[PDB]
Amino acid sequence: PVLRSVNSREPSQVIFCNRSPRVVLPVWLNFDGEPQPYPTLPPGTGRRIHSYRGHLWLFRDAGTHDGLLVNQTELFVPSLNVDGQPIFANITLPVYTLKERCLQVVRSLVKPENYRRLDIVRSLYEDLEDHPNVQKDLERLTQERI
Amino acid sequence: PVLRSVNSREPSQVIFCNRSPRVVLPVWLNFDGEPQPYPTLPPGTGRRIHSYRGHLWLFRDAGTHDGLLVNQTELFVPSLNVDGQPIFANITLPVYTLKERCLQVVRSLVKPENYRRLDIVRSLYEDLEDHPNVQKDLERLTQERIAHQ
Amino acid sequence: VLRSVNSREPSQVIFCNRSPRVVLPVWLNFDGEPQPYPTLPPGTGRRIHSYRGHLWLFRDAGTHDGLLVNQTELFVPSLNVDGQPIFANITLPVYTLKERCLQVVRSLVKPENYRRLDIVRSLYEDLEDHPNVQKDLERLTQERIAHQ
Amino acid sequence: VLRSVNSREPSQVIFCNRSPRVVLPVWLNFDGEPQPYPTLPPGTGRRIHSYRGHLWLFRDAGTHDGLLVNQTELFVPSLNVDGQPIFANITLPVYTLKERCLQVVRSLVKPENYRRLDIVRSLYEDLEDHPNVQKDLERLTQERIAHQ
Amino acid sequence: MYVKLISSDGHEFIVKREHALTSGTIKAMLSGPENETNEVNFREIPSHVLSKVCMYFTYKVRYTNSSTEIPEFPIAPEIALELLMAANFLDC
Amino acid sequence: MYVKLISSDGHEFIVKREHALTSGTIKAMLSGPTNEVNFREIPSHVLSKVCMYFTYKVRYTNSSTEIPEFPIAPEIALELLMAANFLDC
Amino acid sequence: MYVKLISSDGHEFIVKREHALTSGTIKAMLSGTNEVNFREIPSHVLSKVCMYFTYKVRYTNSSTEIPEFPIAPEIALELLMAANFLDC
Amino acid sequence: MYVKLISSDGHEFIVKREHALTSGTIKAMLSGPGQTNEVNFREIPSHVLSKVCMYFTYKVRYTNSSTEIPEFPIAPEIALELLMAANFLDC
Amino acid sequence: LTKQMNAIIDTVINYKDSSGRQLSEVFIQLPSRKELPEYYELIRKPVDFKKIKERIRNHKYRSLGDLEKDVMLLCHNAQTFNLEGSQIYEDSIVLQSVFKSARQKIAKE
Amino acid sequence: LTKQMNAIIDTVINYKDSSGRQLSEVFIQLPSRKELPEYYELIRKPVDFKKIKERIRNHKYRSLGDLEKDVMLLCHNAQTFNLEGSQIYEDSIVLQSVFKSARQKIAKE
Amino acid sequence: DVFLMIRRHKTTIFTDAKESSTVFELKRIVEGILKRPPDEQRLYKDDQLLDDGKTLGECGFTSQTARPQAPATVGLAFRADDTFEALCIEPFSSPPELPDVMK
Amino acid sequence: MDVFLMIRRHKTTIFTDAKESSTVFELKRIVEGILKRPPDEQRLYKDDQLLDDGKTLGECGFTSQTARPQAPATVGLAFRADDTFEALCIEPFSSPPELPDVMK
Ligand SMILES: Cc1ncsc1-c1ccc([C@H](C)NC(=O)[C@@H]2C[C@@H](O)CN2C(=O)[C@@H](c2cc(O[C@@H](C)CN3CC[C@@H](N4CCN5c6cc(-c7ccccc7O)nnc6NC[C@H]5C4)C3)no2)C(C)C)cc1
Ligand SMILES: Cc1ncsc1-c1ccc([C@H](C)NC(=O)[C@@H]2C[C@@H](O)CN2C(=O)[C@@H](c2cc(O[C@@H](C)CN3CC[C@@H](N4CCN5c6cc(-c7ccccc7O)nnc6NC[C@H]5C4)C3)no2)C(C)C)cc1
Ligand SMILES: Cc1ncsc1-c1ccc([C@H](C)NC(=O)[C@@H]2C[C@@H](O)CN2C(=O)[C@@H](c2cc(O[C@@H](C)CN3CC[C@@H](N4CCN5c6cc(-c7ccccc7O)nnc6NC[C@H]5C4)C3)no2)C(C)C)cc1
Repeated sequence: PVLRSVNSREPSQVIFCNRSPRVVLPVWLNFDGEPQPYPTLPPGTGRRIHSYRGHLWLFRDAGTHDGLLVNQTELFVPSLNVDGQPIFANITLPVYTLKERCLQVVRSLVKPENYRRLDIVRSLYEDLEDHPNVQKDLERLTQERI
Repeated sequence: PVLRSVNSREPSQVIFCNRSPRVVLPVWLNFDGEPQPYPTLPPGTGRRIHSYRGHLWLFRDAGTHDGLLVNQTELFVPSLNVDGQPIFANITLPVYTLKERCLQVVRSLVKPENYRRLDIVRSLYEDLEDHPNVQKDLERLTQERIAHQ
Repeated sequence: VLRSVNSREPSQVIFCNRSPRVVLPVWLNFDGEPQPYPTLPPGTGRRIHSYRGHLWLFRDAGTHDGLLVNQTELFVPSLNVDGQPIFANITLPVYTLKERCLQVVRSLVKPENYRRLDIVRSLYEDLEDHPNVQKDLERLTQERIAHQ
Repeated sequence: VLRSVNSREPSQVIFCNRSPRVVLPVWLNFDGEPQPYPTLPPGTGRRIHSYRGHLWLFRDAGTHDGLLVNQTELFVPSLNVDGQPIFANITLPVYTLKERCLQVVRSLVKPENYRRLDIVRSLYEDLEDHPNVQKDLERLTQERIAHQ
Repeated sequence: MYVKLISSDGHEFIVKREHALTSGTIKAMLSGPENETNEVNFREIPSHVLSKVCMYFTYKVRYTNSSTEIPEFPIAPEIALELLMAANFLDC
Repeated sequence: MYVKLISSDGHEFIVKREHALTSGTIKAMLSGPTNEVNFREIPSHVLSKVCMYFTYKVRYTNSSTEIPEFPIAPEIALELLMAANFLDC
Repeated sequence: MYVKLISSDGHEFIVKREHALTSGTIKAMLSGTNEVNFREIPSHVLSKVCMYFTYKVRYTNSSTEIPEFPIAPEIALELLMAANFLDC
Repeated sequence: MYVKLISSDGHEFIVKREHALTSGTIKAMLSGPGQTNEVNFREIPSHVLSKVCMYFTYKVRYTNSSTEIPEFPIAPEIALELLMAANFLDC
Repeated sequence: LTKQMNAIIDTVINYKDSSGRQLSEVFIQLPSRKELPEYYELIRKPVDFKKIKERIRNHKYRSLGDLEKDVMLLCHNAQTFNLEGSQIYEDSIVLQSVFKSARQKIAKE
Repeated sequence: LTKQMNAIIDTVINYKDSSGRQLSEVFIQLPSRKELPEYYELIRKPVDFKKIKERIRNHKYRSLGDLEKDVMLLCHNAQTFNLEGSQIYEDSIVLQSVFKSARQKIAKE
Repeated sequence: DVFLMIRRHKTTIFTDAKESSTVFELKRIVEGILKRPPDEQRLYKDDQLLDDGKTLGECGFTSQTARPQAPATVGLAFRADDTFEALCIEPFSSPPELPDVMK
Repeated sequence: MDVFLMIRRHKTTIFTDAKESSTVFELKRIVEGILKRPPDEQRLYKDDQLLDDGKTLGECGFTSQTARPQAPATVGLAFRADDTFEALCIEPFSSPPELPDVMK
């Protein structure tokens, strides 16, 4: 397991700031590197959260499981606090591919049983059916580091 | 000088994000601990800047040198960058005292030569005249750290 | 009130979703404001870290329909005895046929179209009154002022 | 060491049998003697009217095989909070492949015929060592003298 | 005893008295002064609806005071509206 | 815990006691061996806004949600500055 | 350096070459052309496909928080088709 | 990682290493100095070693897992040989 | 004065509300900074109910108005850091009301 | 011998891998039983890297082969119990390989 | 959250509110503070009658119209022994005409 | 919505899991990882029917309720020799001895 938190015993105060228009699901990777869902952040708010140094986090659209960004990257790892200053996690939309973005909208308008009714190619139908997923994306992020 | 940057030689990529309605003056404390003005951030903008680990920063209203906050505190010191991920400096309004806030507005509406025409107390007149300043605030921040160390 | 009192003593709990629905666990904070937590898929069960005296509530993540935990509306973990984990069994209640029908109609018709259904206006108003955590919390308080 | 506590304070409990087996609830008396109680068929649940501090244990009514309640071996009801009932979730443990095999062999072959199986001598002893509430209670005592 | 509920089209539904009483409207019609007579007639409720209304009585009676999991009472889209109407009239 | 602030023109303002205490001068006047306090010098259009600040300060101090500017109209600015200084807000 | 994309109905769209190249399929059709013709893409769609190029080019690598690229229901399906056909 | 378990008759079983390590005796044979990916059982037939793997699948999956576990089924026909195999492995 | 100062501080601590629960026990000792770094970043002058018993033995408080000034300071320190409706918030509102009735009984009767 | 025993135990602790992270950070202090009751039900003879520094001052280890016997015991108390390929499991494989090169440099050079 | 100023003729209440909370719940909060039972006052949204059980959200109070420093202003009435009171809107004190120095 | 599988070709048997939502192609890639033969040299069968690389295991017929860890569903495997694929051949596992009379 390449992508995992590190047991540290040193607390790190963090500010999760949701500057996406969506409800955000913070996802803490455990020491085994298994995603752990945490309480959702409503759009346009922030919370101070108690995490630990070296702990690895990831953020996503609580509804669609769409990919988000934190400090213009995909993973957030709190640094050691400097003189008690809280670290800041700025959560934002990425620039989705036109395709992925369209899928998002179609998926949001059409019931999954009706994907069948759209006059589109089978490949597109499969893409519509293939909902985004933290685990699939974690596997991809490993190969992008390997 | 307790409050100063630390010569480090380890670069730290940072994102200055101005989430105040005002033009922000980033102020880098030098190794001697002398404030150094840097290029201003327009309201609602964010840029990636090259700084170093342990370097101490401070942010203020470029126009009137009013105090701002970064990550809910007064000083920002970048952590060592981890795996290329940039550190984030979120710059915001503080909750100004009602007085200080009023001064701000009066100062912005009345020419300094006319502060004397306002039917207010002399003490208030002095307060109007006393524009905020980085150095005065640095001195205060030191006395606030002599109780913690 | 629905206080969810600070304990500082951890209470290991098992959230077991034995409803056919996706379950939204709702933790009442110290101020007593509902806090949405990660959803439980139907037929799933996980160990969660809560604290003694913390007050929880469960609902259909989609419809915000009312669920039950251990045949009641609120769950408050007891202090663990000898480290044994407490169990929160989340289930459907027996909804009235009416409320159940509303649920189904609401799930099939877009809210802006409730007006187009050839039914009585009273039923339309009932459709429009979507279930809601806050309304139900207010009711549970008056049910505690009525036990006073 | 391992016994119920006379309390006089009632604690409503829900025995939920989520094992595939018929479950024998076993109440430890104040003297600490196991007391068999009425069996729960697989997939059933009952409200039980027990008392605070009373110590319970669950087992396969037939084989006397060990079960789990709330992912542990003993269940002790906490005092009810706001009238809410405690929940005892009874399930299979993950038996070792060996112990599981023994269970099946033991269920197919009469104990006097264990001798006829063309197997290793150690296994003959293992088949003969039928699971037993008392043996397990003795073990649990030494596991509580080891944690103090 | 049992009780007879009769649909508009004229189907007869024989259900336990206690099962039927789940409906306040029925409770009223039966307990209203032989006395507590066996039959009640619904001129505006069709069979495909009143059939399902009974199925609910069966369900409610059975799964009320069931300690572990209860299963979803299913309602097909095709019947949902008329059932909602019937449900409200019955008070069940 | 609510408290009554009364303006010169005689308007009554009921605000949480804790909200009021944000003013050192009020803290002084209230603390020690009263729930009404009278301001002979402060008109309503001012004392109203002084309260609105208490609301603002209490709510947004230590709040992670980015803080909005506490607005002051020119017409009220000077009298508020006076009131502000007297109160120690 | 600008490039001409032409819709089925025959509207002409002049967009920066670099903006267009965001599409792998356009990259393929050009690289090895100044005009490209889309026989199966109507204007109301190809217009919006360009608007995406504008968006992607501008907001990729922005520290300033990125805004949602809006798609109206009326256009969603045909855009999804066009989007898939284009590599973007 | 996947490990190869080979039955007496010579069937190959490719199972995850973590799933396999559930057998203490295999843990010994692999973590020992040896000279691994393969382990050979000359006395365990396929119809048995197949089911031994199915247990690894089961054990790994339904452990560190809470509300309900299902019975690990064993048909009479296989019971004895499995019990033998089971003992010879740690479980 | 020390006998009177102990009667007032011990009455506020021993004080139980009308459900039998003691309000003081969580205010009796402050948390470590390791535990809760937010209180020591947001609260200026941290003081507890054992740091008040400490300053009653050391005779740092010169009058019954100096003992009150620092019981209001911690009860007000709690209110800022905790929420308006929090269980800890409204008890520091009651601990100020039970200290102001406890000093009024001992100092003048 | 104590100077040599400290050089070997301090080198294994201070040892960072080729990403800059210190491996011994998790092994420095064993967890409490309250925290993790499984480690104390499955591991027979629990020992950490501070319980080895304790036994270097108390002189319980008579040779450099007795210090090694209990560094292999904790590193194996990982290997028997712990997940193969886990973060801690491979570190105890490396901490045995960095102890066997650290004793081989100090004891004979 | 929604921030509100409830005014009688001379009196002004500044208080907390939830968008999701209802006009009824709000009357009860006032009852708790002004010590007069919930049924005896009727509430005005800019001088119009307010529905006894609608949520402040549905009444029109939003984040954008009911901020802590610009609370949304809703009218309160005391009806005593069947007395109907027309809304008496006492103004707050007026500010002096804008000084030449600020303009 | 997890499925437990035995992918078997001849005397080889791979034990692995996959999502209902995962695709026949992704499964071929897992086999590639183990048996070192690409997805274009593999054919995967559910019983005797050939499975299209683009379909989800779900759509092929595999479900959580029939692919349980202790009763894995069997996916048949065929490799390609030159221009033609071998027949799907899954050599059966050994038979157990008749029940001893004591276990009647
Ligand atoms: C996977 C999945 N699936 C479906 S759901 C789910 C899931 C579920 C849960 C989680 C996450 C991990 N868990 C949770 O969210 C849980 C659950 C629910 O219970 C809330 N909670 C939380 O974590 C809150 C929380 C944490 C906390 O911990 C304190 C008790 C311990 N803290 C140290 C110190 C103490 N207090 C000490 C005095 N202190 C003060 C003292 C004073 C004071 C004293 C003396 C004199 C003067 C003074 O002023 N003043 N103020 C004080 N204020 C602070 C106080 C702190 C607190 N309790 O609750 C978190 C979220 C808030 C994930 C997934
Ligand atoms: C259907 C189904 N399916 C699956 S299971 C199941 C099922 C479930 C339940 C039941 C049945 C209905 N329920 C049970 O079997 C339950 C369950 C389990 O908990 C044991 N139990 C029992 O009922 C025992 C039991 C009953 C009892 O009741 C006392 C608390 C009430 N008592 C009044 C008085 C007080 N004590 C007060 C001091 N007192 C003494 C005082 C003194 C003393 C005092 C002062 C000065 C000098 C003195 O000497 N001395 N000695 C005392 N001893 C007595 C004591 C009494 C408690 N508690 O436990 C029964 C079996 C024993 C069936 C199936
Ligand atoms: C409001 C809101 N909104 C959006 S999100 C949110 C929110 C955010 C946060 C919280 C709450 C308050 N905060 C959190 O939940 C934070 C955040 C995130 O960073 C995880 N975390 C936690 O609290 C976990 C946590 C705590 C911990 O501290 C370790 C250093 C100390 N722990 C005990 C000791 C160590 N041990 C590590 C070896 N481990 C052992 C393993 C083995 C072993 C291994 C393999 C094989 C065999 C073996 O035996 N052996 N011994 C071990 N020792 C003990 C054990 C644990 C970890 N780290 O993470 C908590 C949940 C676990 C709330 C809301």
